[PDB]
Parts: sequence; C-alpha cells; structure tokens
Amino acid sequence: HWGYGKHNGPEHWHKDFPIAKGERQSPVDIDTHTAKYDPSLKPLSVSYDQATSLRILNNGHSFQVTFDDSQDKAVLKGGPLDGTYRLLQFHFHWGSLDGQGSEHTVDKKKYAAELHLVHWNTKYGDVGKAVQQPDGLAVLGIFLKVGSAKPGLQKVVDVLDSIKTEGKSADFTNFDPRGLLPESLDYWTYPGSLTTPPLAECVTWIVLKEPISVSSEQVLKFRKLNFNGEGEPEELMVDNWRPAQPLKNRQIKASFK
Ligand SMILES: [N]S(=O)(=O)[C][C][C][C][C][C]C1234B567B89%10B%11%12%13B85%14B%1158B%12%11%15B%139%12B%1061B%12%112C5%153B%14874
Ligand SMILES: [Zn+2]
Repeated sequence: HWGYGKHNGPEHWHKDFPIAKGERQSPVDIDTHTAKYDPSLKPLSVSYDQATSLRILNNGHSFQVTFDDSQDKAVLKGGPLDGTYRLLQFHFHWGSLDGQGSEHTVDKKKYAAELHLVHWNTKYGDVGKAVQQPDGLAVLGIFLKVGSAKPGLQKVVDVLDSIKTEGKSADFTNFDPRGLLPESLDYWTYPGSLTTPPLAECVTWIVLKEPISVSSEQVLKFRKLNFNGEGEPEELMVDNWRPAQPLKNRQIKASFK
C-alpha cells in the first residue's frame, strides 16, 4: 500500500491514484505576495461549542481524533463556504526534525507540523458522497511551530503511548478542539484536494495565517508513533507529509490585507 517511503511515497501515488497529477492537487506553496486580498470573503465561523469527540486512532499514516458527525454539533460555516460543514476528524502531519513537516508552505517556509480539521458539506449527507463533489469538504489547516507548549494539545499527546502502532485505537471523549486554534482566524483559501489517497479533488482549503506554538516535548511524542503494525519492524511515523504540488490555474485568496 501507499506510504511515505522511498518505494511507496508521494512520487509513486499517481500509479494507483492518477488524479495525483490533476489540476487541483494539494498542498501548495502559498506565495503571500501573489495571494489576492478579497474584501468580499466573510469571516470564518467556527462553532465547536458542542463538539463530541469519540476515539483516537493510529491509521498507519497519521493519528486522528474522530467526532460524532451525526448532527450539526461542531460546524464550519462562512468564510469562502456556502452552507454548513460538519467536523469529522482532525489529524496531523509532521517531520523527523522541526524544519519540515507541514504540507502547505508559506513563501517556501516549512513548519514543523500541520493540523488538519476535516469537515464535510451536510448537503451531501455523508463523507463518502461529499468526497465525490468539488465543494464536498472543507479542511481547516493550522501550522505548528516549536516553542512554548500548547496546553490544549496535551490531552492528545498523553494518550499516544496507547496507540503506538497501526490499527490501535482508544476512547477519546470530551476533547475540546477549540484549544488547538490560534487567536486570529485570518486565512488563505483555494480549491484543492485530499493530501492523502484517494487525493480526491473535493476540498475547499482554509489555511490560517497564524501558527500555534507547541513544545519540543509535545512534538517528540508525535515522533514516537509507528507506521507499522505491532510485531513488524519498527518504522517511526515521521515525515508523513506530501510536498507542495503545482498551483496550475488556481488563485489563492486572502481574507486579510
Ligand atoms: N490530509 S487531508 O486533510 O487532506 C485528509 C482528508 C481525508 C479525509 C478522509 C476522507 C475519506 B476516508 B474513508 B473513504 B477513505 B475515502 B472515503 B471515506 B473517508 B472518505 C474518503 B477517504
Ligand atoms: Zn491532512
């Protein structure tokens, strides 16, 4: 199966998922000087007050916290979006060292990690249906830099020892994702894709300008996870990021001057 290694990594994915070479792939480099300020973009509306987290899972490519998306409890609205998008899960991409790990880049700068909060458009009823639509998904992307600890991330970090290997999961109730957001909701937006197989071109990307800071001890715990199943040779889950893809005929828009 696909992965992030020499033999199965991003430059190989097009063989099983030919859309990898498509017209609206993600991530991209965000050239801050070429992004156009669009004064008609609305502020983003993040309503996570009623979010219900369920489980945390090592899926062999990242770890994810999954939410109850059977009602409008944690939704994303406004911004460049038409309609209501329910929060399904969040996960991260990170590096083997602090100088890489983010999928989006800003004027070619890589961050140590990138948080993706994945939402789907309720007009399509379910995520499987939504990934087949050009406005099916909205992913809120947040950069992580290394410095001060993020207190709101610690509950996550502390359970990772229990989901070390691919397929392990644990109960992960009462986690509040509001503790992962930066102060500002200023953002860049562009039409793109999933950054993992199946690389479906169904995503409105919303990438926040302001990074969150996490501690070296927090990111070090991400790097103790494993790509492999229990009983297989130990391969650390590091560098699980797709490089920037060609922008082609797309315009990146900014919410802010
Ligand atoms: N890195 S990122 O934020 O761009 C990743 C978002 C991927 C969200 C998952 C969507 C599906 B999973 B399950 B099936 B497999 B295929 B169908 B169903 B869920 B929807 C699709 B894949
Ligand atoms: Zn992601």
